[PDB]
Amino acid sequence: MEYTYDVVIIGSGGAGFSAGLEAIAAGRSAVIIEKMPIIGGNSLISGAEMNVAGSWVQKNMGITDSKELFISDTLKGGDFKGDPEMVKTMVDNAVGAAEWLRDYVKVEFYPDQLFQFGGHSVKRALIPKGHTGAEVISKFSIKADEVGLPIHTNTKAEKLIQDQTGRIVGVEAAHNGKTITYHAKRGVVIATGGFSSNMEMRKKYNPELDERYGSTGHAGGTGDGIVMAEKIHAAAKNMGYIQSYPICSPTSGAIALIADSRFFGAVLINQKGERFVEELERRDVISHAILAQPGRYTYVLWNQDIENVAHTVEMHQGELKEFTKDGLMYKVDTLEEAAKVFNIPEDKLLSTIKDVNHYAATGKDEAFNHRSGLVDLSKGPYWILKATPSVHHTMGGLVVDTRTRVLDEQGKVIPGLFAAGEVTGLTHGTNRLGGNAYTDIIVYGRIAGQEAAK
Amino acid sequence: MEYTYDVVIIGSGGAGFSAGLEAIAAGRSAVIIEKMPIIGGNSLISGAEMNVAGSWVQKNMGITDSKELFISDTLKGGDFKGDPEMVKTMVDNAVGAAEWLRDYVKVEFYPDQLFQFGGHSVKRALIPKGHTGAEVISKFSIKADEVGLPIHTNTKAEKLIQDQTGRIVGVEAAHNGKTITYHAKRGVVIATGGFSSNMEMRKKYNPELDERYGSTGHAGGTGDGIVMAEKIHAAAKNMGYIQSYPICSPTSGAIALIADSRFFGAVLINQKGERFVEELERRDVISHAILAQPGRYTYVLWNQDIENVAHTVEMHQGELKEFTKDGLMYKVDTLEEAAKVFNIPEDKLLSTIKDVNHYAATGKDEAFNHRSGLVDLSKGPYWILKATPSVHHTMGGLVVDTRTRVLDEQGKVIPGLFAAGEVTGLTHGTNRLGGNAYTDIIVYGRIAGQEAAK
Amino acid sequence: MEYTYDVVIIGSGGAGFSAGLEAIAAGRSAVIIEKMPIIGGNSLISGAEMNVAGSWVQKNMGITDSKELFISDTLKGGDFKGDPEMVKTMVDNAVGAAEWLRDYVKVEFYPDQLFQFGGHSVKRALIPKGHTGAEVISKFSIKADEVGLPIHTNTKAEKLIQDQTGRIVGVEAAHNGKTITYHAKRGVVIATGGFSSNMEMRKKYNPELDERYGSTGHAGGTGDGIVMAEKIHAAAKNMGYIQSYPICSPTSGAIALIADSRFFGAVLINQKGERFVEELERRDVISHAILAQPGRYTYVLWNQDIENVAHTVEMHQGELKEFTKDGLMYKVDTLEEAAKVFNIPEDKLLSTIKDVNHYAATGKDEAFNHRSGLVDLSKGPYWILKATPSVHHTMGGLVVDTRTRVLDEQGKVIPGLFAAGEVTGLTHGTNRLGGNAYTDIIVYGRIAGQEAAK
Amino acid sequence: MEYTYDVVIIGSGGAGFSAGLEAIAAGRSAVIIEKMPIIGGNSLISGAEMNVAGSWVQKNMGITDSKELFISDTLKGGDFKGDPEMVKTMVDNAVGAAEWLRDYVKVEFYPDQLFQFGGHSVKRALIPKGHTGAEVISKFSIKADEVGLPIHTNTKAEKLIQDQTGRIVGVEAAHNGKTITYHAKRGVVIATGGFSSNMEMRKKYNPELDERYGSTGHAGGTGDGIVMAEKIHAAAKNMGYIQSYPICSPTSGAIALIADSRFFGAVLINQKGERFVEELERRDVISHAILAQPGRYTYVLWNQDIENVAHTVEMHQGELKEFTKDGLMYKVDTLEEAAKVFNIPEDKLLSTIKDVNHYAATGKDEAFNHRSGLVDLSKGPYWILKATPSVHHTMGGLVVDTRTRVLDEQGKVIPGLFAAGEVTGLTHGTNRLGGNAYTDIIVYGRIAGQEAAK
Ligand SMILES: Cc1cc2nc3c(=O)[nH]c(=O)nc-3n(C[C@H](O)[C@H](O)[C@H](O)COP(=O)(O)OP(=O)(O)OC[C@H]3O[C@@H](n4cnc5c(N)ncnc54)[C@H](O)[C@@H]3O)c2cc1C
Ligand SMILES: Cc1cc2nc3c(=O)[nH]c(=O)nc-3n(C[C@H](O)[C@H](O)[C@H](O)COP(=O)(O)OP(=O)(O)OC[C@H]3O[C@@H](n4cnc5c(N)ncnc54)[C@H](O)[C@@H]3O)c2cc1C
Ligand SMILES: Cc1cc2nc3c(=O)[nH]c(=O)nc-3n(C[C@H](O)[C@H](O)[C@H](O)COP(=O)(O)OP(=O)(O)OC[C@H]3O[C@@H](n4cnc5c(N)ncnc54)[C@H](O)[C@@H]3O)c2cc1C
Ligand SMILES: Cc1cc2nc3c(=O)[nH]c(=O)nc-3n(C[C@H](O)[C@H](O)[C@H](O)COP(=O)(O)OP(=O)(O)OC[C@H]3O[C@@H](n4cnc5c(N)ncnc54)[C@H](O)[C@@H]3O)c2cc1C
Ligand SMILES: [Cl-]
Ligand SMILES: [Cl-]
Ligand SMILES: [Cl-]
Ligand SMILES: [Cl-]
Ligand SMILES: [Cl-]
Ligand SMILES: [Cl-]
Ligand SMILES: [Cl-]
Ligand SMILES: [Cl-]
Ligand SMILES: [Cl-]
Ligand SMILES: [Cl-]
Ligand SMILES: [Cl-]
Ligand SMILES: [Cl-]
Ligand code: NA
Ligand code: NA
Ligand code: NA
Ligand code: NA
Repeated sequence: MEYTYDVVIIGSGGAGFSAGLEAIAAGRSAVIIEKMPIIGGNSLISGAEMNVAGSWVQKNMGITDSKELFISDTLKGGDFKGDPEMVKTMVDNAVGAAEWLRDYVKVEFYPDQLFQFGGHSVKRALIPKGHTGAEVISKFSIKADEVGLPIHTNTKAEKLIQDQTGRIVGVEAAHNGKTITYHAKRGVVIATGGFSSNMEMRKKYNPELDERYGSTGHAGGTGDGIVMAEKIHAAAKNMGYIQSYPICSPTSGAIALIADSRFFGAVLINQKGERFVEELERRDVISHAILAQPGRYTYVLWNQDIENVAHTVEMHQGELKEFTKDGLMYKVDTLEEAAKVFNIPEDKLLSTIKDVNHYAATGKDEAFNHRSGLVDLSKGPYWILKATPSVHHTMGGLVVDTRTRVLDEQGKVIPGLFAAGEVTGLTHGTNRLGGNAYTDIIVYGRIAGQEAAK
Repeated sequence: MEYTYDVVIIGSGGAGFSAGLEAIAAGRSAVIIEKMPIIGGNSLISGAEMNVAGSWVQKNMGITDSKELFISDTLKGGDFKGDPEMVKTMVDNAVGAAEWLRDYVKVEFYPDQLFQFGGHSVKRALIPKGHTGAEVISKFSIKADEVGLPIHTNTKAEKLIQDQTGRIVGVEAAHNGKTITYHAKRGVVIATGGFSSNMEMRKKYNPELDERYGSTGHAGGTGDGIVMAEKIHAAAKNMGYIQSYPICSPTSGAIALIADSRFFGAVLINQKGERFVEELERRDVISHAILAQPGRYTYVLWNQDIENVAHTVEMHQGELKEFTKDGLMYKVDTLEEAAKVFNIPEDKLLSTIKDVNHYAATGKDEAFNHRSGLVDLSKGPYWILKATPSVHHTMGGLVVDTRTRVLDEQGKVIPGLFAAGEVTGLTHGTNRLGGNAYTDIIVYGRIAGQEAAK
Repeated sequence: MEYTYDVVIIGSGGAGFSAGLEAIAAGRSAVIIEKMPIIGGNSLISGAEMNVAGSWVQKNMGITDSKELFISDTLKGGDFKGDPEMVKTMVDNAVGAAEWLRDYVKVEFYPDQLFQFGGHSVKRALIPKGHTGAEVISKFSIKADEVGLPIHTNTKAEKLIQDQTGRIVGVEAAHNGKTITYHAKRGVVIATGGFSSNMEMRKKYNPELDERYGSTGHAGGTGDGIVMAEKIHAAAKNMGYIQSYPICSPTSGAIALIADSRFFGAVLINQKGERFVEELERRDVISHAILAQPGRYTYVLWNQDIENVAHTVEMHQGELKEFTKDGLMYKVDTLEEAAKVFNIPEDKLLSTIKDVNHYAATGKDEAFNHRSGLVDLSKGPYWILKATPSVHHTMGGLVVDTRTRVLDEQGKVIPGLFAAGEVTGLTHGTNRLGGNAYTDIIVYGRIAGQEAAK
Repeated sequence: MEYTYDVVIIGSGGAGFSAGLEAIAAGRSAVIIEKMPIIGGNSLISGAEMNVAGSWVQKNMGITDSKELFISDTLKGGDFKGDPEMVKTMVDNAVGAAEWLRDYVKVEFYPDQLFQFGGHSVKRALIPKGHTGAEVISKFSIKADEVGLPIHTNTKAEKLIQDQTGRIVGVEAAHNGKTITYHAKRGVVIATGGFSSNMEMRKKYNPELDERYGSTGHAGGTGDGIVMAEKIHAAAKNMGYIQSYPICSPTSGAIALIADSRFFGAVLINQKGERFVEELERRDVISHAILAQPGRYTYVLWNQDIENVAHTVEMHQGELKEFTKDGLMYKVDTLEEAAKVFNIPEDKLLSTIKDVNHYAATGKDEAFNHRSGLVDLSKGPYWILKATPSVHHTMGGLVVDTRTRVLDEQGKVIPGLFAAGEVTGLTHGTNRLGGNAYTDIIVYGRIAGQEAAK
């Protein structure tokens, strides 16, 4: 079997859909091939909250942002290990990318709602209607059907076709036991995401990312795009830069949204009954601290007073039922009960909370310098939850320029090969700021399809 | 009609009940005479939250307070216009007074709950069961009945009886049109409270305390004790030092508890549609600012987001129904609606909230330096409330020493005359810190009855 | 003897010179009569630092101020007891007043230097060349000589001349034992300053302003203008609102500039060897706290480390020589020496500094919440200084409107009578912010002369 | 040539001298072999400031520290990548190590002086007399001569002698072209320091540590100990964790102490005339930001106002003369001059400083959130300096247990082989806190000699 298009995009996430739509919009034949039976990848189960400095939503609310502030926030976030030109091009194209989603893809964002992720000087993350990436992916596939962009599911790319001159001329994929050849007259776009769900690749670049980390993403995020491109001598950088989330379900690895009480006074307790880290540190700092505790897990503990402010138990009854059923979460009346259900030394826990109560009563956390201020925990009932970290984002990946052209190890452009999204590795640095991944995949996805189409 | 006791106490508030119980406990005949048909005065409708440094409740929760911190908090609160010896004696006797209420009067405080009023470095205010002064007054009258302390209601003291030597030998009161003579063999205790409900006396020492201020207290607080004592040449000081609460009902003058959203993001708006004061300033600073606005009133405005955190609308449905019925509070869907219901200039209000939204999105209130941080007000619905200040506490009053003995204008002790509670004027200074009035009346009430009984 | 002018100005300070120059500029005869043998009054010995929002100096440095911020800073500073219309007119005319001094009077301000007084959200106080009011007064008298504005020194106004209709028609003054009559065809301007140097008038409106307060001003500031105007039934308000400076020479009453180490780590110690107030509180709060300590004085203590940062000893050798000669300041090698020279209990002082050293080593002042952070005092040598407060500014005075017209007790305009400067009492409220007095006297001085000339 | 001792220590730094003295103190023959012609290594040119929680100096000053705070400060500093047992053993033995230096080695620390490095909650770093490591090394060699500990300079260890059973039985060294055999009957101690001066080894574990980084250390710090131990199959970990200092001389690589004005208001400017990083960020964050600027260097700029507070120009005249002579530092009168001497775009620099002046005048750095507050730079003269980062500390190295026993790659103890100091790699993590390296080398140096001697 043999297909021939101008642009062959691998991956039906946000990056691939943007590349595919821009290629078709330029008057070229394109196709998206998707390995999974469903479209969307991690972009589907994502919050799809998009950081934009100068958005129409900010103007509606009276918020004045700045592109240079957005740029410096992102660079300082990755400890200046990110590429300044890649960050600048992302920030400079964020407004146009968000307006493109609103006007071309018909994505509906909330007009009077934004979120401020950690490390952002100004609240700037747009929120899609429904607080889900499905709003974006549904509008993408609807738009793709209107413009005639075919999406081939259950089609796994396995080999890049390189001709005598070194130009990438197509993709060899597997569909229904059979070898499909995808001839790409103009370019191939690699939009395959990261490898957070590839434990053996994780260990290769960081032996500590073994079973003590879960994955917050889908099963398909296995880094196929990096292995494919490297076999034709593409460069990969920063493969060890990995973003984690510290409070995840030990069973599934998913982010434990019921433990968002951490932002309202919840404390992290280890098996000894002690606090060990500021609950509002960087996500990677908290995960590393959790892995230094006995057993490599932590407890999350709060009371009704905090729930009356956070409402995380009320807003996430599914997690409440699952965690309690699996024996990883209890609701108890007293701190003594909270200790015994998890065999925490009672006297050491009572003394720990007493210190928290004192820190709350004087405004200073003498133990870990809580930057918001601890909250009294004298009254119950209490919720106590057991959590472990999970790998969230692989900042490393393929080496590209600001035109998404893939470079080899000497830094030379590989003709016909483009990459955008989490599969690239030059934008974020050592820490991926919240809401920045979606700005990255839409901005560079659009560029990839525009560059591939010429 | 003629009565003869050892100690005659005027006033059945917290100060009088403490004096009466201590006098009877010393083996002397005593009586409390009360002008109103009910007992309790302002102590009854009070929150009865009592500031104590070193209380058993603090120890239960692990909080470590300090008496010197409590002393310096109180002195700095009244801008060091209070008497240092009066503050020291109050703080040094706070633990014994609170334990006396718990052990002798059988007052029930919460074991795991405290409140931190403004200006207190450590959370230290005890809370009675039920969050009401009725818990204290009910236990007082029960204890008074057990120990044989008669309380004569509908008996208004009108003249102090002074003998040839200048000693105060009794009280002349009015009961049922008739003149009752109360012979006091050992002492008279003046425990009549303040004059927050005496508008003409308020204007005498501050012409600005006219109809633009309400009263948060009961009708009986009219300063009878100061006029009585001054006619036998007792000294009064600081009569102009008055404590106000800025957000009160324009109809009743009571504290508007539904407007506690001020501590969660609610903004104060004047008739022009502008903010004019930091919403977390001192209570006297906010009241003075409110009286500088057009009409001498202010608006309080918040939204569902704040109610989801403050719950003040849910916890005070009575105020919601009354304020809305009286046309002083509206729930609306949009800010445009919030402007029109009170004829606030719409464009100026929309621009004001836009600035608040920007201040919330950047953490800095460039207009009034909100010390907690403003909260976004882009989404509705909204509550908007009209409020005016009310006189809350008259810090001035009779001149006493730390033994509650009343002094004349040369500072000499008037024999047989004692005073305790809000009727005295040397403890608090220019600003009465929250929870400090109850520590004052119990500590010095007990001293008055002990000194009067000898 | 008899003189006849259009406008007769009483007082050769900043307010009078502005009124006199504006009257002459309008084509009218004017005269300034001065009681002292020298011109300038308190405006001469002043720092002459002038608060201006939107000044050319701010623009030179890149600082963006706001008039509404300036207005709200001033109003919140006087606890909203100031007149909002008087503050608004002062702030709105501050730029024009400062430009008038620079362009008409030829006052030289520094182009790249400003000062930020307490309570100002933005650094906005202009600084005259030489850091002295003599720069302003010298340029005033030079300009007055050029425009023909006669100044009569040794001429004390003692009575306002009021005609049959109630119009103020002139001034009766005393010069060389003889009664001079000053006929004022258009108006009289009262520009006599405050009464900080009138102890008996101070006690009249505040019995606490006796010998325990000095005066930072000149001997002529005795409130003659208020007594004069009140005898023709002018209104005076807020006479008890007084501004103090806490750290002054006990001998002279002048501000102790060598004790500006307070802004760099110096601590205030009482006779018991203890701290008693946050060293960075409001000036009135510190003065009141000083008067609550044993003896009604305080000690100021710092070391070479602070001098290496503050340089106050180096920059004020005159005060160093005078205070040391008078036995009110010592330089010692050890804290033990610092205790014995003033008979401070040594053990209590050593423990106090140990607490300061701990507070400095942890960043939190647990005793008084030092808002800048204490500085270690382990090493010497040390300077220790004895200081007492002094009355600095009398915010009260004559009642005027925003056109400087004097009002009677019913609030009615007294024809021909105007007042400007510290002699008026409606601008500042309960606390006069630094740099605001000079904006007040120039803005309203100019208005007085313009209104008097018509 | 052949020598036989019980313990053979390689390296005459702080770690080796501690091991050697403890071995001799246990009654065993020992020797220190030193590759350089001088003793001391990096410990000699070090500040020798030693972090100790609970030191006698803290007690002298009244400072109360905590070992658990010290532990959590160190762990959070290295982002919890350090070994918790290695940090705990260091902190728990810090007091005994410092007292050992004071009492046994006779090191003189200041009794009333400490320093607080970044990331330490309490000021805790002891300071040796003279502010130099030479105070420690001089006392070490004096003590070594008294106890008979021979030190062989110009003797470079090149091969570890391993016997048939795998036990490390001695050292083969080179002295004067000849092969010296050092038989170690009990143990060998590797105390060779780090590899900050080994550029090719630096690039091996981090290709970015090339010529754009200097070295702040001596020429001998070339990682010989790691290569030696790895050839007998010892494990090395974290070799990429490197500590940098951002402001160093481009010529020598030494830390530019004259640029300590950064802690007083100095700003970092790139070639474009812009700020690019908060001047008070982490040292690694600033270095990475400097390498992202045009040319991979930065400028440091301050004025006389800051020098009047920092005194860094006055205290470091040698650097002033050298940097100016080499054309890497200028003193100029105006900002225009400061731009032209380094060909910085003048208009962009003037606008940058104007923003700083505004940020200083309002207290908020809107561009990079300066945590101390910027300082006005309107007036000159100015100093402007060109600086580049240098590698300061190699946190990685040999794998040991808390008894300094070297482990192989399966984690098994290699008999007779011990290591202590910067040559080990498990203590500090990703960021070496200031003053922590000296606590590490003394505590584990002592342990090494005690363990080697048995
Ligand atoms: C739970 C969660 C919440 C998140 N929330 C946010 C948020 O609020 N804001 C934000 O900015 N970021 C968020 N992120 C991260 C962000 O959404 C992702 O980094 C981003 O969606 C990556 O998009 P992508 O198109 O590059 O990859 P993907 O969306 O993962 O697309 C890759 C696709 O390619 C397919 N594919 C892979 N290999 C092959 C192959 N060999 N052949 C064919 N197809 C292949 C995959 O199956 C997948 O469908 C979140 C992530 C998670 C897991
Ligand atoms: C709504 C409200 C809430 C408060 N909450 C708190 C709080 O949480 N914490 C706190 O510390 N303080 C609080 N206060 C203040 C504090 O409760 C009062 O200052 C205190 O109760 C005064 O007690 P008292 O015994 O001195 O006076 P009162 O309790 O007022 O007693 C005086 C009594 O004497 C009677 N009397 C007066 N004149 C005569 C006369 N001529 N003859 C006979 N009887 C006479 C009066 O009728 C009255 O019954 C609150 C006050 C109010 C109004
Ligand atoms: C040491 C010091 C420093 C200060 N620094 C500052 C500062 O930096 N910034 C700031 O804004 N403010 C400052 N002030 C305050 C401010 O300078 C004064 O409030 C202001 O100068 C008052 O000016 P005026 O013209 O109203 O009064 P004055 O300048 O005092 O003028 C009044 C004049 O009228 C004369 N007079 C009085 N009665 C009579 C009479 N009956 N007949 C004739 N003449 C009479 C007086 O002798 C005097 O010459 C300072 C004050 C002092 C004492
Ligand atoms: C300028 C500077 C200032 C510092 N200031 C501080 C501070 O204030 N506080 C702090 O805690 N830390 C500070 N440090 C860091 C700290 O001093 C060092 O990490 C520490 O001194 C390392 O000691 P060491 O004994 O392990 O290594 P070193 O002191 O370097 O000793 C190693 C010795 O072994 C020798 N050697 C190496 N290889 C061989 C071989 N093959 N054969 C024989 N001999 C060999 C070397 O020549 C050297 O003499 C500073 C470092 C520098 C560069
Ligand atoms: Cl085909
Ligand atoms: Cl398009
Ligand atoms: Cl890499
Ligand atoms: Cl009887
Ligand atoms: Cl009793
Ligand atoms: Cl009074
Ligand atoms: Cl004439
Ligand atoms: Cl003019
Ligand atoms: Cl008045
Ligand atoms: Cl031998
Ligand atoms: Cl020893
Ligand atoms: Cl490693
Ligand atoms: Na990536
Ligand atoms: Na009172
Ligand atoms: Na005045
Ligand atoms: Na190391």
